[PDB]
Amino acid sequence: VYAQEKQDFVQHFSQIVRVLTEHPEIGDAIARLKEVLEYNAIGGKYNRGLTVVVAFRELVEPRKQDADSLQRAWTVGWCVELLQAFFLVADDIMDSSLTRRGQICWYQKPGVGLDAINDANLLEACIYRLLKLYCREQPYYLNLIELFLQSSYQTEIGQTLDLLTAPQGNVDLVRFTEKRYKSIVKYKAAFYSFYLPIAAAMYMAGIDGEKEHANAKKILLEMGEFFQIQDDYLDLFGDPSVTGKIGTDIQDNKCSWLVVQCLQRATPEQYQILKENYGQKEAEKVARVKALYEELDLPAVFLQYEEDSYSHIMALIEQYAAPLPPAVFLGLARKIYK
Amino acid sequence: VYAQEKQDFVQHFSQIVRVLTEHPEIGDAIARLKEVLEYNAIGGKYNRGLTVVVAFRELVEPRKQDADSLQRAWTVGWCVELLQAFFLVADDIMDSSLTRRGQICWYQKPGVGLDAINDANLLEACIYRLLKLYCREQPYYLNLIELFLQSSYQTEIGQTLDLLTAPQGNVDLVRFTEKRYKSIVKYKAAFYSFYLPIAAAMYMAGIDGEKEHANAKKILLEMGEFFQIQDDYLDLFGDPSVTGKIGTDIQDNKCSWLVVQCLQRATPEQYQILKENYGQKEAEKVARVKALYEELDLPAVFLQYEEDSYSHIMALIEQYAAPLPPAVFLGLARKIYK
Ligand SMILES: O=P(O)(O)C(O)(Cn1ccnc1)P(=O)(O)O
Ligand SMILES: O=P(O)(O)C(O)(Cn1ccnc1)P(=O)(O)O
Ligand SMILES: [Mg+2]
Ligand SMILES: [Mg+2]
Ligand SMILES: [Mg+2]
Ligand SMILES: [Mg+2]
Ligand SMILES: [Mg+2]
Ligand SMILES: [Mg+2]
Repeated sequence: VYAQEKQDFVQHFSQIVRVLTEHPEIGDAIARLKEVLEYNAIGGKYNRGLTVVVAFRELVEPRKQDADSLQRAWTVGWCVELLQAFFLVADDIMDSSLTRRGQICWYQKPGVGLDAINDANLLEACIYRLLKLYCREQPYYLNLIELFLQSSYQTEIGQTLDLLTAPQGNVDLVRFTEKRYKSIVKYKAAFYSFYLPIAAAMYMAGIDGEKEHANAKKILLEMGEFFQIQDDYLDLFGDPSVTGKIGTDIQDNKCSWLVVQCLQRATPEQYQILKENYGQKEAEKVARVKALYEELDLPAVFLQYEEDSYSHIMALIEQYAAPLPPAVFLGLARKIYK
Repeated sequence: VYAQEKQDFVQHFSQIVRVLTEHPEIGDAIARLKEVLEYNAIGGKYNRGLTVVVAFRELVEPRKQDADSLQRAWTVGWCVELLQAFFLVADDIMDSSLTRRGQICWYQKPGVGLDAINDANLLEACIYRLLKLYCREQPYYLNLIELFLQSSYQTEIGQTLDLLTAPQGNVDLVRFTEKRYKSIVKYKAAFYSFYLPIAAAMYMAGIDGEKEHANAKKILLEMGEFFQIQDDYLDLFGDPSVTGKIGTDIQDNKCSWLVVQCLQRATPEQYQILKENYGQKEAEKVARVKALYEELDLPAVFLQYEEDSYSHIMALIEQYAAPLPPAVFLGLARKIYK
């Protein structure tokens, strides 16, 4: 029955596009912006954006949840979707990806190519444009600007670490450690994916306390780590008709949770098979790596990890949710661990 | 004797790098950030960054120009250099450029490639990192954040217009009009190049009035337009040992001031020579376009335009400089029209 809360959020995208596309000299650039927005911020699950709206309603007194306050909540929710769209458009280029959300990657579109770099930058610019148009006169205005900027910097540090640990055509198996893996996922996914939308609803509700944001981070950073580990598992073992994207981690020589777990269980012979076949474009070599992972029962190791993680996150909710409603984190835990 | 004001600004870059590179888990990403900063924000003329410092000293009472206020002025000056570095790293990729500031473009460096997209994003992130570390407790903090964000959005709209008017392998001569040209340069260069550093010094001096910023824009936007027209002229007729970069406008099918002026003077036969030779990679075809421009006396047309522009900008300074010191704009006019 949660498809209704989604439907309302999706319906507000038309308003977001209209407001951002409203100078006859910039008309052609405005039309390109509309195309970028429609192609990239639509076709997703909108869970990150929806988390702003859902948490806003659960943290703000209903008497203060007026039409304009709710409008501001939907807008900031769409700002989170725009931040994600900015990072994914650029990430698809850098990871040489083919598809995203059941369609070809925006940069792979004939006539787009590397112009997608500027398109990604425009998506980022739209966030601060919406924050100014809707939240400029709000006491949480600077809190939100700083939150989106800090989330961007943390994601970009994470992306730097992801790209450095994955050099094209260079055997970096020794660098694929558990400590290295935890550092990457913390920065590249955990902050913008779960802390950002909840923290935004918190600042909008007047919850600006350092300790409250610290406690919320304790739960959400661990949820973010799980989500990235699940993303790494699905890169190879997920159904592309469900994920909407084709995996590239093995070909891209990425420090995937799968390769880290492989190296913790591989014999010296299995290690050599991995060394000779990892980080290469040949379909035959990728297939050999997948066979190795299946031989080492990594899908069963992931299933066990998912159960241990769920139990750990629920224990963190019991420890750190107060004084916030547990439903804020429980709703998020249900969607991610389904 | 103005080389001394430059030397001091350059000496402060070591502090900027140290502060931005100071978590052992992010160590490798921090080392990559230092490399990106050193490669891209050094080797330039630093005129945009220096304009912050010079205008700060000319707008703030010397009694308020303490060591910490001056430190904040140098930092915001380096923030302007970082914004420019962010845009140029991404612009070199999208324009398929070879060199910048006498060295190969960062993305052309072996082992960098499209990872430069994230490097460019990190340079942008460093701006807001420095603004928070040095200007967070200042009354102009939000004014500066909004100024850098708005300057980014205007530049990105300009870049969109530049890339749309220049499609790869598509004859777009009819689109190369004077109105189209003025629209592109206004957004892609004029705002971040001259309005941004002066407006920053103004906000730092407590000059936040809408009319004062409007009047300053009247002069600086026209200075920005001239600088972009000069950039277009130098793309083909400039000495690469002086400019530090190799021209790509003809090959890239750009709506250059040169091609716009060509079309205003070309006969139907000269138009066909331009049509058959513009926007193509062949050295022979680029050479034919350059011969056409030289035949149509475009270098003499530019020299005349430079004189008319200088006189127009000085007339704008007389009309709109007050109540600011004219030296603020005169110093900038001397550096650009030299
Ligand atoms: O595996 P990635 O980290 O590249 C990914 O999760 C994207 N991403 C990029 C930064 N954080 C997440 P996706 O698999 O969607 O391509
Ligand atoms: O000619 P462009 O507009 O690409 C240039 O001026 C860069 N640029 C990009 C946006 N504004 C200016 P450069 O000749 O340095 O490559
Ligand atoms: Mg990816
Ligand atoms: Mg990636
Ligand atoms: Mg992935
Ligand atoms: Mg260029
Ligand atoms: Mg360009
Ligand atoms: Mg140029």
